[PDB]
Amino acid sequence: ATYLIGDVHGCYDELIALLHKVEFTPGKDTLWLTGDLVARGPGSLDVLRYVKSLGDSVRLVLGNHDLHLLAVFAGISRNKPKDRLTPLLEAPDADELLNWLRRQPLLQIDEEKKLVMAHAGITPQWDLQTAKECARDVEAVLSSDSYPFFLDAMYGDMPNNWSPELRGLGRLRFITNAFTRMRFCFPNGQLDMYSKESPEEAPAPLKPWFAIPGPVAEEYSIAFGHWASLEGKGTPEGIYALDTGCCWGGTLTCLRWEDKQYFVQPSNR
Ligand SMILES: Nc1nc(=O)c2ncn([C@@H]3O[C@H](COP(=O)(O)OP(=O)(O)OP(=O)(O)OP(=O)(O)O)[C@@H](O)[C@H]3O)c2[nH]1
Ligand SMILES: [Mn+2]
Ligand SMILES: [Mn+2]
Repeated sequence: ATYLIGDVHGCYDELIALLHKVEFTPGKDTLWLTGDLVARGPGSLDVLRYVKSLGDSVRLVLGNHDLHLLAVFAGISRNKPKDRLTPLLEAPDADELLNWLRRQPLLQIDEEKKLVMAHAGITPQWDLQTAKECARDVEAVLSSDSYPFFLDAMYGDMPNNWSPELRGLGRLRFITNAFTRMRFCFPNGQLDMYSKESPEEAPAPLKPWFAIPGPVAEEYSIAFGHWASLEGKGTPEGIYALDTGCCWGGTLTCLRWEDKQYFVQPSNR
């Protein structure tokens, strides 16, 4: 069976309880994870160890908090105490875990399931080939010996409009923001980098990225996490918002793909 789980954010106990509820069995089942495995919750180290141990039985995409952890690890950014990353950073296998994590994709595609996953979703300005190429570019820099330079360069909110003519730092920054930070779009699909509220509370003319018709969403289902204030609600058919805010005292949500059946684990906080 195929299980998809939203942002874990170090909530290892809830993740294990949820997978035990569905009797997740590596070798018979596959787990998709929307990213943001780490930070806020207490168990980022245990989560990383477990997900890495799954190997071919897990299909991950990186989120903004995974990238921030990599920035902290590489001395690019400062550790925030509230992220609760110090046990992971000081672990004896920290190097092994983080060198694995930085080699993971930003985008997962399964053609037989007609299913696409990325942390924040797929911007309506991309078709499938463009999204594939952008994922490959950013993954290439993240898995290279020089990834700290990219991590340093990724921070920023512009440009917010895709063009195939984008080059260098702006192209890479846009790719990263589209895959890991996107929530609202302008009518022309350009990214807004400030609003984090629910679609109902957003000011005009901002609308969810999935409310703008795009070539990928027209042909594929799209699963994503990231947008906790969405609360997994209000999406059109074929759009699956899996982040229900476990680390925030909400819930950890698991979707079984074969029957679109939902399983929910309450936050322990
Ligand atoms: N209105 C509202 N309703 C809710 O139900 C709810 N649940 C959480 N939040 C807030 O939403 C903010 C964004 O957190 P997030 O939605 O979990 O997304 P993250 O990727 O974890 O960080 P991120 O920093 O936000 O992500 P990017 O910077 O990459 O966009 C947090 O500061 C929470 O306090 C809520 N707010
Ligand atoms: Mn998150
Ligand atoms: Mn996120």
